[PDB]
Amino acid sequence: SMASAPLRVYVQCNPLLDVSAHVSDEFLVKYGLERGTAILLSERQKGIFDDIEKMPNVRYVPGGSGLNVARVAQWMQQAYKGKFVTYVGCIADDRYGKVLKEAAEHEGIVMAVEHTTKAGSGACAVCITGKERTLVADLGAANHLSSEHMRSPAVVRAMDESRIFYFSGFTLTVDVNHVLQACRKAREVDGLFMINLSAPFIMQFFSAQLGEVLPYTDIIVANRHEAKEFANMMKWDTDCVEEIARRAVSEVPYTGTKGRVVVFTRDIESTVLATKDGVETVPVPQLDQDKVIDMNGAGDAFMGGFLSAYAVGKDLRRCCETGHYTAQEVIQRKPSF
Ligand SMILES: c1ccc(Oc2ccc(-c3cc(N4CCOCC4)n[nH]3)cc2)cc1
Repeated sequence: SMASAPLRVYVQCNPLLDVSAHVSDEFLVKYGLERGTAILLSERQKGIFDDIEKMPNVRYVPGGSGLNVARVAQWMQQAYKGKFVTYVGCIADDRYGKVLKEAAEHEGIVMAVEHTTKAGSGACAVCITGKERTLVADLGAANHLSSEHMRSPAVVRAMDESRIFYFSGFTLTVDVNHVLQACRKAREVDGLFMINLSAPFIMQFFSAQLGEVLPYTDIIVANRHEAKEFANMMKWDTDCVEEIARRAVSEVPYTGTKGRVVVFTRDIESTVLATKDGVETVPVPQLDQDKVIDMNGAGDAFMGGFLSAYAVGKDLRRCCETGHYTAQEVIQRKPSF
């Protein structure tokens, strides 16, 4: 058998509360919103959060890339609630923060989150029109994650008791030293350090921060577009994703001991999986596009499923398939895999 409890997972990211509601076309027009696009909240969207809560159907689900990864991972290991994922981030002790913390803990995540007063809790207006979602994100409190919180006994212990470390690329936009504290911690606990490249702009605008974390990164996870901009960052003039993966194994600095893994998802095409033993492609199940609700956090759901599989000690291929299952399940919205 396996008879295995999952490894304690540490997740750090920018926590946002999805303020989610079906809205009229008039609502999008009112707020200058182009349908199906994700943008950061500007002066043009002033009042949207107060206005989306007028909708009788409005829902509040805890969100943000890394927090959704943590939620999906916990949703797979439901027998281990409070005993599996710890999430670190920065909220505010406002009403958006309470719902976020309280709805994430209830699902089984230990929320070792900071409470700042310098900004309100991070939130995302999820504007639904049929099966189309228009996103308006306000980073807020999430960006104010402090060295003080990372020193705090709660986070240090959370890290000390963890064996798997997942960081979204967005953590590098805040403060690299927070990430580098966990990088050192993964060395100490002999744990495993995983990044998600999260977005192309990370490799373009925050390349210095990424480069300081790469030697410590055991598993690099990205999609085709994130993978390609990585090659652009590295000066690898190629659009062959598998080639990029193999060079990310041996041509990107790695001082770790567990071994460098590179996972590149390719939406409709097979997931590239690379190690020091060569490149391998894991085909993604064929899907009907008239059954896709939205590709929102499909990469987050892949990463959530991939984690829960690694935490129970499944092999790398098995983890990619567990990622596929969860990704496509969340695409079409207890486990059955
Ligand atoms: C163009 C304009 C601004 C820019 O800076 C950014 C810097 C950071 C972010 C960002 C987004 C983000 N999240 C948090 C997790 O959910 C997904 C979105 N965390 N950090 C977004 C934009 C990059 C490119």
